[PDB]
Amino acid sequence: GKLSLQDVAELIRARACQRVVVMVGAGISTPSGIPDFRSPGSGLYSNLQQYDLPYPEAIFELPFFFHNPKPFFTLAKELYPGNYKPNVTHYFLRLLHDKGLLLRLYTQNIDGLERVSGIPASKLVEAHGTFASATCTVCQRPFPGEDIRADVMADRVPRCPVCTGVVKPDIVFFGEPLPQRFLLHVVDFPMADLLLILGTSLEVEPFASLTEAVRSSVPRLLINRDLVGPLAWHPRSRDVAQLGDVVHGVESLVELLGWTEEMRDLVQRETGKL
Amino acid sequence: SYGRKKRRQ
Ligand SMILES: [Zn+2]
Repeated sequence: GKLSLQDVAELIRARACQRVVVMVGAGISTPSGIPDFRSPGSGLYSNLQQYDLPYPEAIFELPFFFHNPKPFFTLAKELYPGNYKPNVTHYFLRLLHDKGLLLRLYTQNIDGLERVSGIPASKLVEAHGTFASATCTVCQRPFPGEDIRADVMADRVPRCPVCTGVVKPDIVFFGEPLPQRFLLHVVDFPMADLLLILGTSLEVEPFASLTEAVRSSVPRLLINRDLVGPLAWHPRSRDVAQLGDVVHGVESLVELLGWTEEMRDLVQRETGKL
Repeated sequence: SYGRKKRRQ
């Protein structure tokens, strides 16, 4: 009848599942120490309070951004490459890639930790964009993310050296389309033979609707604190919910797969390089 | 690119 976590691990161990697509959100990166910009308590939260944000998500809305770009660049400074390391969840996905199982990893996060963990760019869809590149909001000139880093770290809003427009990192804001690579979902999701969903509430579209794009025979494993989204209201017969702390669900799956010592070796060697 | 980025609520 209903599949267990051990069942999914055995499908992988028996090579019944070969082509895994992964969807992840902010829950996989809280163990790295990244503070939720919405939650009272952190220095990030306190620094955002000095501004006229009517509500936290205005940090990703263009009307607010053009009125006052400083809250967004306060978040950019916090999240810019180097301050945070990937954690066990990212390295599980990296080991999954190294073991030849990763068809594609779709992420909603903008912390860049998937690529830092060493997953190749070709295997990643950074569906909500990236700080790796930036674009002038007026003249549309592109820039390497490194080119605005000095300004961002000095608390200066980066300006375009040709037209003086605000230069905006290529983060997808509410109301904007997702990146071109998002369209890989048209060929990836029919090819997948297992879907993993980690650390997300599935509250943002069109990302969340991807859960419905796998074939009906394909198991969907959710590792998350709560049952969520299209899995809560359109349950399918091969769905599996591993409810609880994301890192502990990942550790349990890693042990069932037979990967624990290998994962610890990978994590030691990688976090050491950083 | 399946729609614009949007909050489900
Ligand atoms: Zn410009």
